[PDB]
Amino acid sequence: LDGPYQPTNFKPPNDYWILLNPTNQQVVLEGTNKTDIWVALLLVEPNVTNQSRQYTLFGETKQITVENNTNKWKFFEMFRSNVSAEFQHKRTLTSDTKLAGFMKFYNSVWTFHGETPHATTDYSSTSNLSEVETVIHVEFYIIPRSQESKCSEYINTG
Repeated sequence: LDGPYQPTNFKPPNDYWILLNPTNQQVVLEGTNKTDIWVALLLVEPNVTNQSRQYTLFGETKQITVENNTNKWKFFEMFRSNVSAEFQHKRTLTSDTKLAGFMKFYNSVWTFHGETPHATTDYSSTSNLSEVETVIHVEFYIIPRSQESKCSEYINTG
């Protein structure tokens, strides 16, 4: 397993999973190509009553309503496709492992969503994948797409 790597700001290589390993960071990852994709993964701890929380995404202060009725951690995948748009809550990963994933592949950004141990991948399309850069606020590992079955096993079982 390649890593752990320290939090960083870099352009992740195509066709590799970034496996994200937070402790208590509220913003786990911010990725954008500054044109048609913004992705932020927010971490919401177990047993959080419906409330507004403040997050700094891409240098902008945002108020985002969160809730987590479960004993699992939730990664909220916040998305927009235009610099002037509000973020939408696109997907959730509900996790007992506290691991999330991010990959640039096939003109798309890929993430895991759903509830462990049945979390699966889905994508957001981009016209400029090569310019997607990520601020990663957590320890992480790198896994080639060839070994996605191992990435899925980590996401779902730790």
